[PDB]
Amino acid sequence: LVPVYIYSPEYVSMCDSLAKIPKRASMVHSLIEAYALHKQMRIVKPKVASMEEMATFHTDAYLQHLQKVSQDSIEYGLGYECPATEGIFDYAAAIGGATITAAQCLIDGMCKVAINWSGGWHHAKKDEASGFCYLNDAVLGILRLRRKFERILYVDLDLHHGDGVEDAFSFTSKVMTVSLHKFSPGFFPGTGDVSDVGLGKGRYYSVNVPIQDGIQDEKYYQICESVLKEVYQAFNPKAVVLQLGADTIAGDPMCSFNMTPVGIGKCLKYILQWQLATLILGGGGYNLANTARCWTYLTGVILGKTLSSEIPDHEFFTAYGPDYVLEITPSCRPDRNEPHRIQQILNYIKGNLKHVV
Ligand SMILES: CN(C)c1ccc(C(=O)NCCCCCCC(=O)NO)cc1
Ligand SMILES: [K+]
Ligand SMILES: [K+]
Ligand SMILES: [Zn+2]
Repeated sequence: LVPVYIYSPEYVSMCDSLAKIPKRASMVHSLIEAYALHKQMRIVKPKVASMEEMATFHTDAYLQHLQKVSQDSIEYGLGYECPATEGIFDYAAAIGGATITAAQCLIDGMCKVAINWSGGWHHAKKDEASGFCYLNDAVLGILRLRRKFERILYVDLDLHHGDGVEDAFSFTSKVMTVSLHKFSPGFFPGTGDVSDVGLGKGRYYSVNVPIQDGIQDEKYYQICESVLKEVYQAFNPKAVVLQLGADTIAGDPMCSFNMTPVGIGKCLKYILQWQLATLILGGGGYNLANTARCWTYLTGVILGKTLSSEIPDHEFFTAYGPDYVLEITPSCRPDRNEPHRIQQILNYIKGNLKHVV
């Protein structure tokens, strides 16, 4: 009946090790700990993933080359946006096992919600790293939930299209991917238009909501609550894996959307009401303080509590300047979403789910 918090000091430093987001894991955890929220959660320790577990999705050829480089790289998407340097394999197996360990607790009824903020490594392909993703925990997690639940619902709210996890299941009707991501020519990963719905018997079991810059809480929530509505009808999920990349929150260097944790929180709330087993994953998020703010606040809405507007003193208190509060203010800039286009989409989707048996 109580939330599982996947954590272990050995795991958090493992994470901070990634150059792309140094010390983010600590800041996130630390801030949550400073809010004394880990005292209201079953702190479960993460279990590293075994080769036969990472193999349930990633090809052995990839997992080998990944194991070696960690020991021609361009072969498996390794190089620039995927630093083929130190021992990443370990790092990857840790996060993977973290999400699988989370998935497990969900089946063993050990909880109703399992959290692993260091996860949501959604761009990864079966045999190719991508967008700084070397392993796909989200997928490895859904595949594990498949042991019980016959129907999983994946909701990616990261700023980018969860292309990786969608391709993985783009052919089955057993799993449904729903991604709300900024979509525009020349913005990673490029895919994810609304016309994108899947292939074969997976046709219509993949949802994509292309959005534009400047979108803000109310507008965003109404689009999400809406889509999730039709989706909860048509698909009727058994479990839910939710990606919450905070690189949509005002102030992200990404500077695209204009959300604040509250807006995301309402979406989160709506989903937590279906009272289904839910696996919580993080994602993007490159304004460390803001991300920690977002996810701590979100851990709060998961625990039903309302957090103190003031930022408790902890190891990273200094990074919350200049105001030192938990609230994030939207930016004074245009919301380039035309209300008519949002509808053409909501429709196209509203009418595409129509086909779900
Ligand atoms: C030094 N600097 C400011 C940058 C260097 C590289 C990129 C990039 O590769 N961008 C394309 C891939 C972005 C992947 C983001 C991962 C994510 O949040 N996925 O959801 C961008 C900025
Ligand atoms: K699918
Ligand atoms: K998304
Ligand atoms: Zn992202």
